[PDB]
Amino acid sequence: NLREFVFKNYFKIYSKHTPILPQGFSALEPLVD
Amino acid sequence: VCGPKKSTNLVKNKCVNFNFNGLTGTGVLTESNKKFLPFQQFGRDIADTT
Repeated sequence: NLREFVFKNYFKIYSKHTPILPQGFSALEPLVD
Repeated sequence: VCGPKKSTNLVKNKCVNFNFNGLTGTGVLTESNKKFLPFQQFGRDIADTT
């Protein structure tokens, strides 16, 4: 399992979960504010 | 955080004056086939308008 997160500043969390650091492209989406 | 306003019903396929959470304008409201994501509220055109 590949899990990607963005933790940035208030604080916001973006993430993506895909099956399988591997090369490839996708965009993470906001889940938690 | 919205003001003390009474909401009403939505009229489709006609020219209307709309207000969505304070966002206003004039246009015809029809069913969309846009694939909105769970976190998205509205979309925009190239002119940066709704």
